[PDB]
Amino acid sequence: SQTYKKRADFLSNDDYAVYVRENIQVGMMVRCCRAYEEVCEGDVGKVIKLDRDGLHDLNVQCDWQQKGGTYWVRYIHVELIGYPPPSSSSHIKIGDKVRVKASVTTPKYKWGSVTHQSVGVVKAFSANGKDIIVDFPQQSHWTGLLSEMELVP
Repeated sequence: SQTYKKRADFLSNDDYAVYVRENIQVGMMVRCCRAYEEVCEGDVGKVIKLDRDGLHDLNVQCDWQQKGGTYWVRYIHVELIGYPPPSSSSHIKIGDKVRVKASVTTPKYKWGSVTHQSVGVVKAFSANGKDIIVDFPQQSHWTGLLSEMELVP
């Protein structure tokens, strides 16, 4: 997994912004490292558009998982995650319909009343980012390991 530097690896926002600019690509996962307007720190976003304006302009449009929608940020607002490897985590947003992957025989936090046929709406991410809380028709407030969860087609 190609690891990227964070703001703490540079002397100045300008430095770090240049690094992000040099490395960020549409499709990349990024983490918000400096809260900005609708994007809280720690929100994770898929870059959906890059504008190439001034170094500190609102050049990074992501689809933010916790915000649940798109928001433009500056380079210094994000730290690059990159292209997570196959399935290791998917781009799932609050508000998305998810289901337990068929590849999961038993979810980390048990099935409860959820089946593979259950379709739930993501309502929150755990503080560690590894878990989502999902409201299924059969069971609200169901916690799943995000890695065992997938968007419903």
